[PDB]
Amino acid sequence: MTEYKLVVVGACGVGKSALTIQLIQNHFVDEDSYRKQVVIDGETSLLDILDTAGQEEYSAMRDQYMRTGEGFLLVFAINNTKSFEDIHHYREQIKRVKDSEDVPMVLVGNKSDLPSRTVDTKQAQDLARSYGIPFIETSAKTRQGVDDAFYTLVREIRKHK
Ligand SMILES: Nc1nc2c(ncn2[C@@H]2O[C@H](COP(=O)(O)OP(=O)(O)O)[C@@H](O)[C@H]2O)c(=O)[nH]1
Repeated sequence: MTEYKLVVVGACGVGKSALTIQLIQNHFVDEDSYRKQVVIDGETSLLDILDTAGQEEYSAMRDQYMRTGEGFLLVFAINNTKSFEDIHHYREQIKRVKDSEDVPMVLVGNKSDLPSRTVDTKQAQDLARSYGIPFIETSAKTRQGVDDAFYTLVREIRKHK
């Protein structure tokens, strides 16, 4: 059976855990590791997912997951300008550890249900275009875009392989 090791990166509080919980456990209420078998485009695969902001106690496990991670969600929140500004740092860190320029990634703008917005959709679209990766707007609360974000990433991993 095909396994995909996924890593969800981004600033603290952007909703990495919430997105992963919604995907895996199908709920939201207002664990950093998750493991579930799903079916994506008719292919069964086990998703092994780590949520990380880079500042956790288990750095050794982080570096491992970064090296073995096959695909990365780069998550910011639409109401957190700093988290959007942090994205370039995260992508640069991934490129460094993978020692590669072609790493599957998706840019995720979370908390799309909230009326406070400080990051324009255009800004995020423009950034994703520059990186050559998809941008997906999500809400862990409403489930908007959640499957699409993770499944698009899995599709990016297949394209890479
Ligand atoms: N309204 C709303 N709140 C969210 C969303 N995603 C996460 N949250 C809330 O944002 C806070 C931080 O989420 P969390 O998953 O712990 O962020 P993490 O540090 O990136 O893992 C929590 O209070 C969540 O309930 C979302 O899409 N919409």
